[PDB]
Amino acid sequence: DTRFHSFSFYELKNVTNNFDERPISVGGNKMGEGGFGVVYKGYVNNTTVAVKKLATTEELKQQFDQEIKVMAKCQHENLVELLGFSSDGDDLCLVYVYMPNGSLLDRLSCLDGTPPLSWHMRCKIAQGAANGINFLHENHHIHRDIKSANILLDEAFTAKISDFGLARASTVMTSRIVGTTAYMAPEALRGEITPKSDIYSFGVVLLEIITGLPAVDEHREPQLLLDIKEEIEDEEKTIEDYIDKKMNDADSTSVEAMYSVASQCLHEKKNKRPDIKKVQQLLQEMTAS
Ligand SMILES: CCOc1cc2c(OC[C@@H]3CCC(=O)N3)nccc2cc1C(N)=O
Repeated sequence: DTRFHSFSFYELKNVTNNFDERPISVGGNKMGEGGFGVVYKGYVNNTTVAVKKLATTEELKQQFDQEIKVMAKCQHENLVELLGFSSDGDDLCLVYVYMPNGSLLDRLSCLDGTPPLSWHMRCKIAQGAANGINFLHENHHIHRDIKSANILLDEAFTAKISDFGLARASTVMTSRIVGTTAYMAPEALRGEITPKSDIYSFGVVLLEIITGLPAVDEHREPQLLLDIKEEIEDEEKTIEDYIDKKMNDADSTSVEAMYSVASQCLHEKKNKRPDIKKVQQLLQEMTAS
């Protein structure tokens, strides 16, 4: 039950060059975007920070309040840290600790020319992300939007789960189905709210880590990355056919171990998926010696 810092809107406007929406690569401040806001690089009290400016108005305000509420309760090595918020001015802002290496989605795509992540780094990221989800499930929270754009990477490439605006603290049904289609479990697409859906979404993240492919590509066959599990099961392809070629240190044994965890997470029947504790254990055994 943390109490956060309150920033002035105009200070956040000032330190992000008036919310300069141009990419940082061309002299602007924009680091990224979500369906509910834009992320800007800023500089407050000599510290580099990230400012998310939120863009119905009622639903957006509830997600702003939910992010603050969930962050006040959940604090862990593998969850991004909220520093403060702003609500006095024009737009709602959320301020976080700066993640120099951006999102796992952007690092897997090598966006802006960044070097590809090694298999060694990918194993640490998968372990860290599972540890963060474990902390959330232990604290009775369902994330509801696990995806590589919501796994940030700090100065040491430590995984930091982000975006708690849709998180639910507690199988139960909702009339407002939310999440990212390409990562959603079948029961989540139907309105069910359960931590088993976070496990399924984490399985799609593990396939992105192994393959370097985005969860959805309308110009690819199959369009949805989760469909490769069936191609591999029906022996039409092997996990070796899909391994990211942008690595030089992957070994078949540990890649097959990560794939086995992903396959288990992606069981269509929610009760047949492992829980997050089992996923953590399997990912630890993957690198043990
Ligand atoms: C806003 C919390 O922190 C961040 C977000 C970032 C980002 O976000 C994409 C989507 C939308 C919002 C979300 O959580 N994921 N892409 C790239 C770099 C980011 C850096 C940071 C950072 N430096 O803290």
